[PDB]
Amino acid sequence: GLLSCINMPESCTPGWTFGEVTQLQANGFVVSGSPYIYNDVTNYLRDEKNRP
Amino acid sequence: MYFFSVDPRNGASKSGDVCGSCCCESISARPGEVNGVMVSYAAWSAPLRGHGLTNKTTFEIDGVSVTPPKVSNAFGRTKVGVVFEGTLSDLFPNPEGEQVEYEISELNGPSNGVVELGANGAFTYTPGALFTGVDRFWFSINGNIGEYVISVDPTTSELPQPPFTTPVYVPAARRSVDPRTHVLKFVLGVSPAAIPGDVYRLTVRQVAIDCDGNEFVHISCYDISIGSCG
Amino acid sequence: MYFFSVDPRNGAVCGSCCCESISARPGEVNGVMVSYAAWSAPLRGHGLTNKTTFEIDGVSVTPPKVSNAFGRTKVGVVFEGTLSDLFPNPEGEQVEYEISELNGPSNGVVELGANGAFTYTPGALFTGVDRFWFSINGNIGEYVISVDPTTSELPQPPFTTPVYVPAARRSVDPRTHVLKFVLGVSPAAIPGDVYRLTVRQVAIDCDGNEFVHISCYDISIGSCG
Amino acid sequence: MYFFSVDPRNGASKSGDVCGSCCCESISARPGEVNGVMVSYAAWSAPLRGHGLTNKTTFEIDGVSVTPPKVSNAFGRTKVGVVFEGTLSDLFPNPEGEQVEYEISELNGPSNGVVELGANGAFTYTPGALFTGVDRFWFSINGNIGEYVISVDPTTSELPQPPFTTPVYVPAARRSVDPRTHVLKFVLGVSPAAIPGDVYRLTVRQVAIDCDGNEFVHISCYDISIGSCG
Repeated sequence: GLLSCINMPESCTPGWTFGEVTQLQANGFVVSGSPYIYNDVTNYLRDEKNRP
Repeated sequence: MYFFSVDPRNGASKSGDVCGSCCCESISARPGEVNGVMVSYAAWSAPLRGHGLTNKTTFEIDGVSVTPPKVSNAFGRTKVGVVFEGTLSDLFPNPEGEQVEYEISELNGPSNGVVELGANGAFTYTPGALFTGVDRFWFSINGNIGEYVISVDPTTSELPQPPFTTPVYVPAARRSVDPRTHVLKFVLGVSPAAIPGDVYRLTVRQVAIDCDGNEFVHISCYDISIGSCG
Repeated sequence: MYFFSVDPRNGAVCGSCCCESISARPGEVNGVMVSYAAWSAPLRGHGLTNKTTFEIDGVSVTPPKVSNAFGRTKVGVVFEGTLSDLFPNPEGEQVEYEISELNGPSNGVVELGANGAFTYTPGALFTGVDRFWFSINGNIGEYVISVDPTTSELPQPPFTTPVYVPAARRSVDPRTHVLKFVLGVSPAAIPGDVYRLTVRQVAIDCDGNEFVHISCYDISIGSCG
Repeated sequence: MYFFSVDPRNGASKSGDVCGSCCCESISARPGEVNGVMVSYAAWSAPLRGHGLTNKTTFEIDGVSVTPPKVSNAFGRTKVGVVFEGTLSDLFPNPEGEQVEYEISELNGPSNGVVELGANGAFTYTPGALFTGVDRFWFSINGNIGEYVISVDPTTSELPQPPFTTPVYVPAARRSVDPRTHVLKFVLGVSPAAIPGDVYRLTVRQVAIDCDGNEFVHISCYDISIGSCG
């Protein structure tokens, strides 16, 4: 899940911080930290009405 | 025909499915359909030895999802026998720039007249001769469905204004109750303006009667899930 | 219809202390039957009597948010009223009102104005009491109107309690030792509340003496069935 | 003959809505054929104990893949008894440069006349003596199929213009319903000019009736797939 050909310029501060991440992990998204991928889910949260 | 059995509340002993709290019963419906529903209060009213049920019921339809419509509905007035003209362009406030495909579905055309749609959002409604009442027709502007109601008057003064029928409705008087078998029958109508994916809630209040004429009230809930095959 | 059996008092569901359990949904009016057959049959006599006594106590109440209001209009004359001075709306919140069609008036029609105003037109040729149930931003309260037969006035009835047992709808079957009664739940009952009903039924021997028996049931006002 | 059983709109269908599916039924068709379709509303109208269906069915044709034609159609007029002449070259606007192999299929030729095709995009149509009506014949210009309509007049003034029949159509009045067994019959006609691979959609709106004369609507959908060789 390590995107090989991105060669991102190494830095010392991310974009989405821990909070907003934890936030849109409940809400289905594919947050990426070279940069590797995690929580490879789809934007699926709810069947017809019974959300969980 | 939907057929539901009521929760009898005998001991309220109804092992919940642990997870799965929903107590309202699900009802699928398609835009345009008009179906029939039968609910059997026999499980609840039979132990209550009396005169069964009575026709003094009540209903309410509170929405859950809305997805507000894009095109607005419209109202018009004309006299008997005289041809009516109308527009269809100011009924679709568009935020973006695109074209406007005016269209009148043949399935939901007029009922007592004819409609000739013009070239650009204009139309001519010729009502049927020797007729005085109301008429409706459902237009489809850029896929969005809206309705136009016209009132033809018997040339004397004027006709009143209908209430612009709702997305999900229950007809005024098409319900009935069979006290011999404890069965309530009613109709579920879904106007073509319903948007797929929405959810409405129908709550029913049915009253049974004892041997001496008192009341026993029962309340139930149903989730109408507007599904559509397009 | 609830059906309970009494303990025959031999020291022979304790739950928390003794009292039984009864679920209830706001607005319903259900019926309960309790069979003293186990307790009064060994005491061979004349069965039960029609001297039951009911008492309601709340062990979880959740004090109401909205308040009620009275009314003393006359026959045939239209009535006007407001619905803004009822909800104290402590924290700034929309005052969106609503009149549920399930619990509307009984012999009239209301006209909910734009800002908590309502016009009650009583049914022509009608004198008595009427109620309706409003929902000010989810919280439910009642408004009672007394239409008077134009002579002088009409007395004041009591605002109905969340859980109640009707005045005269109880009965006893001495041939089967069965007590029938009704459980009425106000639409203003807040889900999660728990009340306690205590009953004191008296049986009778062949000589006219008495035998007392006391029980409870815990009525749990639950939403969604 | 196609035979379809309708969704009973009860509940189990599509596990209520959880599933949904309801993908419109399939109908394979071949250009030139005229087939018959039957649909059994029993599974839906039997629980609605009443007077069955009514003769108020409605259809609609819309194309989801059309592949617009290369050769255009044409309309001509002539009187009774007088021979008709025409050309066949100005109907084929060709973008590229190629040869034009005019042809008239002996299967889909005229009905009340005789056509002699010229050597270079010409044709002579002698109408049937003692006859007045309309006539059609289907040409195949370089494989691409088109229709030519001729109107023969009763020598007095003139005949009106036919509507240039579509690729797929449902005959005007050839539908019927049996209220005793809840079956609706209709005909499905496919023009010889329908291009293989195209897909059309047909929606059917059928209305039942209760014991007192009220209505119950039902809508269903089918995909007509214009295929070649069956």
